[PDB]
Amino acid sequence: ENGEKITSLHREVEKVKLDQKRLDQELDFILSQQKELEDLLSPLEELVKEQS
Amino acid sequence: VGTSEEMKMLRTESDDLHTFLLEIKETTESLHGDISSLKTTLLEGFAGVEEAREQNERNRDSGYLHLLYKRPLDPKSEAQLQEIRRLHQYVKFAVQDVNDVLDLEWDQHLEQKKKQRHLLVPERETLFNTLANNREIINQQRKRLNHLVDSLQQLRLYKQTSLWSLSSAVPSQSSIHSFDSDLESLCNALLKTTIESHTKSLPKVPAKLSPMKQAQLRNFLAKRKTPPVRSTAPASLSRSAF
Amino acid sequence: PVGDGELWQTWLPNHVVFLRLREGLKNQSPTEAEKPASSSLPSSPPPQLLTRNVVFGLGGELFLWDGEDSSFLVVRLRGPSGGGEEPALSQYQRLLCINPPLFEIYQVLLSPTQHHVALIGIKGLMVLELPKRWGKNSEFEGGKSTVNCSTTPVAERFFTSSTSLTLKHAAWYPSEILDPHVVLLTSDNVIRIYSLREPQTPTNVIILSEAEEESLVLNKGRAYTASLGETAVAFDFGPLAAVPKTLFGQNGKDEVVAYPLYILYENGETFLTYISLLHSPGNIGKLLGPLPMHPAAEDNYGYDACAVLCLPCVPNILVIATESGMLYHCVVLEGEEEDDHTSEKSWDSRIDLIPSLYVFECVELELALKLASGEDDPFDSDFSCPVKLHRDPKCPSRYHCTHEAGVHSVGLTWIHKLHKFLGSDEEDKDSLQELSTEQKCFVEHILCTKPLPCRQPAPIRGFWIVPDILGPTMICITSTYECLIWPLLSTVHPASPPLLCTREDVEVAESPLRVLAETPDSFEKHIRSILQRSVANPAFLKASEKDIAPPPEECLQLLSRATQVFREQYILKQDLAKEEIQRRVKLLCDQKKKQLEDLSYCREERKSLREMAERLADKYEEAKEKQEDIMNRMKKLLHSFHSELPVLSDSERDMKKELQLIPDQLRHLGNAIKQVTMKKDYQQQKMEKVLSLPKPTIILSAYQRKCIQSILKEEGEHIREMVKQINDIRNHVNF
Amino acid sequence: ADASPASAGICRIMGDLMRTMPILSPGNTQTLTELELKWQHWHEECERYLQDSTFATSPHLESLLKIMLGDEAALLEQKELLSNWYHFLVTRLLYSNPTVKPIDLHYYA
Repeated sequence: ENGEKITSLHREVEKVKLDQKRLDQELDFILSQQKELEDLLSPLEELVKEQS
Repeated sequence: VGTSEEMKMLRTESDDLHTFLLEIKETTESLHGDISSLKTTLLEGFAGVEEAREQNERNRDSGYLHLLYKRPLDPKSEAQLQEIRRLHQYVKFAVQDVNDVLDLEWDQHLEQKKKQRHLLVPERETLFNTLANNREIINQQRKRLNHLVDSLQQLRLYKQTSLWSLSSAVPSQSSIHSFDSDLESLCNALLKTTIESHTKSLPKVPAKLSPMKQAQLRNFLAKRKTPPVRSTAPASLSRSAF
Repeated sequence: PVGDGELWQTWLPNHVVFLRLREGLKNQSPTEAEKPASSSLPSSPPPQLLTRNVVFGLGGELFLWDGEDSSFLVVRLRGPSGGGEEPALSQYQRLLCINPPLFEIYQVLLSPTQHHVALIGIKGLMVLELPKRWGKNSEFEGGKSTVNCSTTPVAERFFTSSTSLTLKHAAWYPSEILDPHVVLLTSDNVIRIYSLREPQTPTNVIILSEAEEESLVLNKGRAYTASLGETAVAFDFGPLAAVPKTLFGQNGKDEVVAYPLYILYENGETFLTYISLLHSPGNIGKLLGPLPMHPAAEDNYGYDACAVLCLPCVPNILVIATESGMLYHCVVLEGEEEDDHTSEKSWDSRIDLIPSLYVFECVELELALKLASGEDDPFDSDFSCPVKLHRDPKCPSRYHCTHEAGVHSVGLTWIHKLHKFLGSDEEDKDSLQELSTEQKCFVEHILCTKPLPCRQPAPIRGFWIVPDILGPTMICITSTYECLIWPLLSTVHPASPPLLCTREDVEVAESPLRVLAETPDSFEKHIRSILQRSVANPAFLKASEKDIAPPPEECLQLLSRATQVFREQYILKQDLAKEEIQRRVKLLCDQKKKQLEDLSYCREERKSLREMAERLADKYEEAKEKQEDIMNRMKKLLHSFHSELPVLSDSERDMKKELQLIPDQLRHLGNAIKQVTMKKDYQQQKMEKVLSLPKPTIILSAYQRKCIQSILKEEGEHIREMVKQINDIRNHVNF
Repeated sequence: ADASPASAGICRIMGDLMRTMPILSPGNTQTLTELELKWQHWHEECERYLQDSTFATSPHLESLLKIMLGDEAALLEQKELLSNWYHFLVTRLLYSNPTVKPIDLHYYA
């Protein structure tokens, strides 16, 4: 009875650890794609500033 | 193997971190939703740069300008107008629904303040009339579910084993005047306990053996050699210590 | 609870009736010591020493026959329930015969009705009626010390006229529905059924001799038939059976139902006859045999056959016993129908289908203990006597056997497999292979009274199995009236599989003990398997102060047998119990350590999962604030790329026409908010002015609170059952 | 059980033994020998939970099991909860003799 709970528990520690590590890598991919977007945007901000 | 206490500390310390592993999993599933939202707003951003890029090239065409008189609203100016229409209609309806709830609460205040001027006891009956309704809804769904099981058994889509079901109870009054009602309830109980009936037949004849099973046992037994099963004496007295 | 068992083992053998019967036997031994032998030779063999059962039980009382006074001594097995007095060692009742039995009684038998007892001797039968029960304790005549009991002599004139006739066997007819009928077998090879309504005239008579067509001669061949084994020795009834349809002619539509009476001869030929006391005698009760015993024996399965028992099972099992101590287990099966192929020349056109006996096994009983004499005496006389067989009222796969030198118990381990096979399907071949796995009958020597050759036996005089008041128990009473008591096991346990413990462990992830969780007894049943005896010592009757002191050499052989059985079947098996419980406990000692090491590891990951979650949230908000800054640069660019249009569109003017209207609706809407807020303020100030007299606290009684909690429990549990039932159908009806 | 999630599981074993007890019901067509044989199973089941030491974590529940088994020593340990000898008699009949007759009763009294 105690062993089944502690083994099912050990399996659900390792699940959340894997899912937390996945979110870190998905955040790192967003932060890089935000830099591609911010670096596509600046060339348009400059063109308007010359036209005003 | 251990003490009664060590085997109990293993249970309680298991259940205290099982509770945390749900708490921290729920934050891990919450943050994945907020990260999935942020990936969506990032693609709304990637679209916005191309929307702006194309818009900037169209603004240089000397043939475009003469068509602008008949242009619809832009899809943000129309959307802010659709939200202003939605908010105006909500602010219009919610003013009516707040006023109608406040008139309902005040008709019920006028009714309670009427009811007060002619004496006691409704508050006991709302409780029991709600328990009477709940127990009826329980009997209704139970009968509907049993008809669904009957239909699934008729269709050969559900085969079943066996299950059972519960019973009620009630407590007594205390304060001094119902003795004869319990004693009449016990006397009518005892009068309804009083004696029942009889039966007669021949004994059921024991089942015949299948003639095939009987012929199989004849032929099993006729071939078996039958060496005797002796009372076993110890097979060596020549291992005595004298 | 267990405690009430030991008290009766020590009380009952010390009860006053066993002292009276032990004092009387010392008062019968003073008068025949001395007259010297003068010359004459009696031309007679000695009488045949018959195996006695002068004891029975009823309802929770024991009944001992007392032939010194002609009574039953009746002694109670039910103590006064609770209260704290001891059971009186002095207390019993006497059931005195009205007319006394004019012969020596060797046996007593209670009727199927439990109202009538047969009193059975070599020259007669008398039948004693039980007096009525009443009073505080359900006692004979309300608790009298001596009660007179009505006695009837049966077949008296036929035993008092013909001096050479003797009784061989008797029983009650197996009917609870009819008047009590006895059945006799006498030394003329005739069976005689007598009614207690007409106790001197036989309601049915069955000649067992094939002697049709030759009348009108006398009487002296009785020597020579006996030498050849042509005397019927014993009989028993099988259960009520439907008569095979070939025995009556082709003109009866009803099924006829009769008792199958199995009859044993001294040559060991068995015969059958079907008997009813309810139907007309037309071809009922013809004799059928001899019954063929498969397989064919070359010794002929002995010529010393002496007892027979017909066990209540389907097919019938007939136990045949011999004076040599052999017991044969005959399964009774209907004969074959012969296929009409490939034989000419049998002369009689009347083959009645006769059933066949099939020997499953033979048992050989240790009637006196075998000791180690030297290899070289060809004339050591095997000790023989008449076996007596008894039915077990709580186990239909056990029976028991009394004899001059002891008591044996016999269980048939294969009976449950025979019932499993006959109850399986017509294609189930495997249940017949489970009948061919070698589990022999178990045989237990419970009591020994001839443990050494030099010792004279103590022949059993009383035998009864108590079913309901002591647990399933055995009572034995010696020829010396010593009372001996063994509690019987309630079950005929077959032997278990060979050792669930040559497992070498294998890891991956799950515990080997998940298989041993399914059955609750799994480890207890393993220890109960390793403890299991194949041989024991029997229980030994204490030697008498009148016996001859034995030659020392046989005491050493008896003790060398005894300590070896203890070393081989108890001590070794209890050291294997210990080595197994040691190995079991050590695995649990390490498994809990592993669980505390698993638990403390998950306790260390608790902190790390938190210290990661916090950083993931702080990293998400930094990515969210940055997306928001990029989107607020985007929205500003899309708004500068629209401000440079040189003329208003029609839709920019028709939006302005609509936007110029809304301020005058917003005035009326904001006024409607003010109106409703001043309505709320008014109602709330009006309610508040009413709060300054008390309300009476509605105290629900502590029984009415219980009522509502009990009902919310009933209805809460009914709702769980409906949710369970809907989920179980949703799991069973996948689409 | 609502207040104490450590005892609650064991309190509900005690509580469901307090639902399996064979008490006679006047509207119910059974024999005394049926009540008796069912109560003998219930007694052998209650004593089974005492051998497995099920209640040796709360001595109050260990006492309730002895009381429910007809333990005349544990019943006399409850004498400060038995205001008279005839309530002790009726308790002793409920937990030690449910097939008592008028013709036995003086001995118990």
